[PDB]
Amino acid sequence: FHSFSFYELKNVTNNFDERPISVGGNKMGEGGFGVVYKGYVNNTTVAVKKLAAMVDITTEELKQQFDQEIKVMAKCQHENLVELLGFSSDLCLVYVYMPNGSLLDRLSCLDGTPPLSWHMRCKIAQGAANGINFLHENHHIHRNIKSANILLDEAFTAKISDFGLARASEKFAQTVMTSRIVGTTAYMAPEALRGEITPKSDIYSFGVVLLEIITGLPAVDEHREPQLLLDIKEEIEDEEKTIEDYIDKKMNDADSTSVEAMYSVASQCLHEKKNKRPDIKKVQQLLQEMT
Ligand SMILES: CC[C@@H]1[C@H](F)C(=O)N[C@@H]1COc1nccc2cc(C(N)=O)c(OC)cc12
Repeated sequence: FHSFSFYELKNVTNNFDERPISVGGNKMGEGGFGVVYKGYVNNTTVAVKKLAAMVDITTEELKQQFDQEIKVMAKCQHENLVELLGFSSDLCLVYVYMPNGSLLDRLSCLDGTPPLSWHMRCKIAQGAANGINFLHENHHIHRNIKSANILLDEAFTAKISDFGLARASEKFAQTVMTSRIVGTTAYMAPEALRGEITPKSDIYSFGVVLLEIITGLPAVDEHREPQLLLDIKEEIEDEEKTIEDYIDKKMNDADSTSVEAMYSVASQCLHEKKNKRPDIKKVQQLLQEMT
């Protein structure tokens, strides 16, 4: 990886211009642990993520995720993984530019982009599953699978991002002692919330992403019934509603059999008991057969 000086990263991002792209600024996105800026360097467009405490998190904790991202990215290069180009040590990571942003942005139709077709959503789901299969074959657990961590290039190819929490070893990691767990709780499996590290947790989180794809709704919304998206599984199983009641209205090309087929996959991924979920290879097979 290339070691960029901090000052030249400041230059190429128009002095880290935090105005949106619309008004001629460089801000592309924001999360709990940083802001992502569009940059121009070496006759190319790049993305620069500058780490910062936007939510409650310490400097030492951010430095750990910075070092972990670089260690994992050095071992993991794949069609369905975002490519790290370099770094600078504030702490900056530099990536290949993804012009179609995150899956979350595109499902919300941010900045008046047109809705994703059913067929495009199926191909993105397949791409993301192939990304997770690479990681699991190479004995990695992502630990932060969500629509904001699925990026889209010129061809709408799915690229998994954010490897700051990724681990190379399985753990039970539960005692009567107080502990600190990091993650996005709206996407997290029961055993993941309690602190267990297993690839079976990545399957559950993928299940939540499949529901976002079907419904076009965010994983959590305070001003909604239900607030958690994964709760609709019970609503449908109790025959109180159907999947048809939750399908994204903005889709016109979603045949019932194909949508029913994807919900069944999502339902299996969202089993409370981790041993009762399909493995990633079974998820790949099922997605391929219905598309
Ligand atoms: C701090 C924000 C977090 C974190 F960055 C992440 O992995 N997911 C979140 C959203 O991030 C992004 N949102 C919109 C657009 C984004 C374009 C790029 C890009 N390479 O062009 C990007 O690269 C990494 C991240 C982008």
